[PDB]
Amino acid sequence: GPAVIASIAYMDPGNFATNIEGGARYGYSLLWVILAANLMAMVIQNLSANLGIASGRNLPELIRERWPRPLVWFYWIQAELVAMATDLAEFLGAALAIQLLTGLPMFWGAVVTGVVTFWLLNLQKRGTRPLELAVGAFVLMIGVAYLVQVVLARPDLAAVGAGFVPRLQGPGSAYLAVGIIGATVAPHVIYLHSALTQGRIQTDTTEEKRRLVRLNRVDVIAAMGLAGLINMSMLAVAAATFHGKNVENAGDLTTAYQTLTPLLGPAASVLFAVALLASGLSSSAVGTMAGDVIMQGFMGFHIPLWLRRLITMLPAFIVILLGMDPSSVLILSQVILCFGVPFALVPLLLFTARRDVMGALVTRRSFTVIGWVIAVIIIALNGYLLWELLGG
Ligand SMILES: CCCCCCCC/C=C/CCCCCCCC(=O)OC[C@H](O)CO
Ligand SMILES: CCCCCCCC/C=C/CCCCCCCC(=O)OC[C@H](O)CO
Ligand SMILES: CCCCCCCC/C=C\CCCCCCCC(=O)OC[C@H](O)CO
Ligand SMILES: CCCCCCCC/C=C\CCCCCCCC(=O)OC[C@H](O)CO
Ligand SMILES: CCCCCCCC/C=C\CCCCCCCC(=O)OC[C@H](O)CO
Ligand SMILES: CCCCCCCC/C=C\CCCCCCCC(=O)OC[C@H](O)CO
Ligand SMILES: CCCCCCCC/C=C\CCCCCCCC(=O)OC[C@H](O)CO
Ligand SMILES: CCCCCCCC/C=C\CCCCCCCC(=O)OC[C@H](O)CO
Ligand SMILES: CCCCCCCC/C=C\CCCCCCCC(=O)OC[C@H](O)CO
Ligand SMILES: [Cl-]
Ligand SMILES: [Cl-]
Ligand SMILES: [Mn+2]
Ligand SMILES: [Mn+2]
Repeated sequence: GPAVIASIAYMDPGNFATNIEGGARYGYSLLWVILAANLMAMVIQNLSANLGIASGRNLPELIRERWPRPLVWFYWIQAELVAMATDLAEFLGAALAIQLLTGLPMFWGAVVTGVVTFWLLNLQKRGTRPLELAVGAFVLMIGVAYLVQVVLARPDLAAVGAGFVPRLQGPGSAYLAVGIIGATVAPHVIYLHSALTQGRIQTDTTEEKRRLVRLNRVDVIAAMGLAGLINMSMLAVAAATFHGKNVENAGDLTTAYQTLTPLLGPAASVLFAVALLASGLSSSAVGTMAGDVIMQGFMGFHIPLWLRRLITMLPAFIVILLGMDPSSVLILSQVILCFGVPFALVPLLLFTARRDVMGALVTRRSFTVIGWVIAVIIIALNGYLLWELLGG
């Protein structure tokens, strides 16, 4: 199912870190963030998909051919920082799941992750098909587990209802709300989702274009709606499990399995870690593939795929060697990703409103306004958080 495959692709280790920590530390009060970020991602990914259908090119390619060279260089560098921050959460989340399963130190967990990710890149498309379905089964069923657990946990519905009213409770809640937006509105997909759509036309004609826009819109919203229900459920179960109970290391990903213990029993620790590992390995390989496509779109050339894989591993090993907490840096990476969202939105909103780019598929003037409002909101939230990190 198209809703199933995309919800699994969007459930990266960054979502696990932000949902568990969000519910455990702030209860249900951040449910409106997940709902809002999911609705924003619906509009943004629809524009990114409609850009590839109408133009036949991805967003990095259109920037390379239309904007002045120094601006293309700056946009390539910031998209490369998005690449490292995206891979940092996924590569480390897999290494963390290795520790949750085997007990190896985080350094060796990254070594095992590095060997698997290096080997996973050499595989062809026909060899990874059973693996893409395998990782999907693990992540999907864990998502359904939280959907069932959010009912069985009997959440305080008075607190659940109030959590959908936007309330930012200081700087700490703004830090985690920004991380949830970055974990939902993935800037790496903003550049990439155009490349998945480019060429999806069977044969060039306006009729086929409006057909694929119709199909993509239904599939994206259905998947996002499912991913949003799972994310809200995982945060709500984390709130019912830890919030207010003063549990040692609550919100951390090493104790997140306790959210599914009343449903899974002794299997909650293995099933959660296996899902965290599968979510980390698949998203780290896809992101590495996407980063290479993004560089070719911006610069017309790329570095060897093994070299890109080696460079993205360096921040993960350094964080491990520094003794930093894995769950905390996963959240930090999503916060940095949220600062890359407005940079990706500006060319997206500008290109999807041009006839020489979209042809007959120019975005409705209303949705262009909504897209700019989303950009101003995320800029304000990123500015609101970055303000209190300097004092205010
Ligand atoms: C591929 C799927 C199967 C997974 C197998 C990975 C394949 C590559 C393993 C390389 C060595 C990593 C194995 C662990 C490192 C060996 C040394 C070790 O175990 O060290 C433990 C000690 O506690 C530390 O001080
Ligand atoms: C917090 C902010 C609230 C967010 C509000 C949520 C609105 C729900 C929108 C869902 C998908 C929107 C799809 C928009 C598709 C626009 C396509 C268009 O305008 O036509 C162009 C042509 O069809 C091809 O490019
Ligand atoms: C935090 C976001 C990412 C941080 C990014 C920081 C670096 C910005 C990139 C290049 C410097 C400005 C462009 C100059 C280098 C591009 C070479 C070029 O094509 O143009 C040269 C000159 O600027 C023609 O006027
Ligand atoms: C299109 C049909 C209407 C959409 C159906 C939902 C009804 C609420 C309206 C918009 C949702 C977003 C706004 C809801 C949040 C209240 C307004 C707000 O943002 O302020 C926050 C809070 O009230 C400060 O204390
Ligand atoms: C491509 C990005 C565009 C570049 C443009 C701006 C870049 C700034 C990025 C991140 C600043 C935020 C750093 C967050 C560091 C906060 C450390 C922390 O742990 O915060 C704790 C929180 O206050 C309670 O838990
Ligand atoms: C068909 C295959 C289906 C079965 C496959 C999954 C079954 C998992 C079985 C044993 C869990 C091994 C872990 C030992 C018990 C863990 C329960 C627990 O309390 O967790 C402690 C935690 O590891 C401390 O941090
Ligand atoms: C991160 C700072 C710079 C890191 C860079 C130094 C690390 C090199 C060490 C081991 C990798 C060696 C991999 C060898 C792969 C062989 C592929 C080859 O033949 O190289 C030609 C070209 O790279 C493609 O065709
Ligand atoms: C704190 C609140 C934010 C503070 C920071 C302010 C940033 C505001 C960003 C966008 C405003 C609306 C911009 C709408 C631009 C529309 C441009 C357009 O439609 O086409 C013109 C294009 O430049 C032809 O090449
Ligand atoms: C890198 C991606 C993000 C770019 C980062 C841009 C940072 C600065 C932009 C906007 C400032 C944020 C404005 C926050 C809104 C609060 C300011 C305000 O209006 O104060 C309220 C009232 O005036 C007092 O009583
Ligand atoms: Cl242009
Ligand atoms: Cl409460
Ligand atoms: Mn994500
Ligand atoms: Mn930890």
